[PDB]
Amino acid sequence: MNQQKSLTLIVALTTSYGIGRSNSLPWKLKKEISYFKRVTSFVPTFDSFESMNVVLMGRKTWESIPLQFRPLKGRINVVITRNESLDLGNGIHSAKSLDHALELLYRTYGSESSVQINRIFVIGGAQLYKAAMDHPKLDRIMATIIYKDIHCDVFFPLKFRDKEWSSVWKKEKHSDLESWVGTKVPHGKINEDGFDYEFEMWTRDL
Ligand SMILES: NC(=O)c1ccc[n+]([C@@H]2O[C@H](COP(=O)([O-])OP(=O)(O)OC[C@H]3O[C@@H](n4cnc5c(N)ncnc54)[C@H](OP(=O)(O)O)[C@@H]3O)[C@@H](O)[C@H]2O)c1
Ligand SMILES: COc1ccc(OC)c(CN(C)c2ccc3nc(N)nc(N)c3c2)c1
Repeated sequence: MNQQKSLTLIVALTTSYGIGRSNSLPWKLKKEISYFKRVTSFVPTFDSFESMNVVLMGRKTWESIPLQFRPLKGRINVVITRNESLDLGNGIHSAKSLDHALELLYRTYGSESSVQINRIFVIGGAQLYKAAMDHPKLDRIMATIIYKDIHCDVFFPLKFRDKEWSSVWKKEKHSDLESWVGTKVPHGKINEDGFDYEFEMWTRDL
């Protein structure tokens, strides 16, 4: 048991690929947070009482969510840490690597589980993003592009939107995005508190 399912990466980044500053988000986008919640939470109604999505995150990203928004609700949370000394959590799983987390979910949630897994999402940070980028099951990127050069100190590891990667990663039609996400999403740019941003979906053939 290891991988059958595809992986989906979800990120909010500037046109310079900046993803963060001083172990937090250098922007306050309340509607950007609501899209995240929605995307990472959505499960088809037919499958809504048995299934759930999984959110995989690096230990620094875990330390970043307000104590108040931990764990992410209605989703299975898995923290990747080598230094799993003692991860505190009443059913928050810890796994030492990306593949180590996949076999743990595959083990902990099989046919004999009252809880089934729908979608698997990598939600950050930079180091976990580097590992997912290299994983042979990663085929989709949900990106939020922020059209401002906001000073950042952590960058997204692969320039997926750049010409060097244009035969690999392709941006999908907005109707393709809303269908995957199962709901309707804002087309065009969104301005909220001085930042212009937009929602995109990139995919690659495995
Ligand atoms: N803009 C966005 O969408 C977005 C999304 C998420 C996060 N962020 C930001 O990204 C920054 C955090 O990024 P980061 O790179 O510093 O942290 P990160 O990936 O969240 O955390 C790194 C820690 O996670 C574990 N880890 C991650 N990848 C691992 C692997 N392949 N194998 C084993 N352990 C692994 C290790 O834990 P131990 O060292 O405990 O082993 C490593 O020190 C923060 O500024 C956060 O705000 C932005
Ligand atoms: C209540 O939840 C949070 C509140 C504050 C916060 O910041 C410090 C975070 C950090 N965090 C996981 C976050 C936020 C926005 C995101 N947007 C997109 N597109 N992709 C992500 N992987 C993402 C991740 C989470």
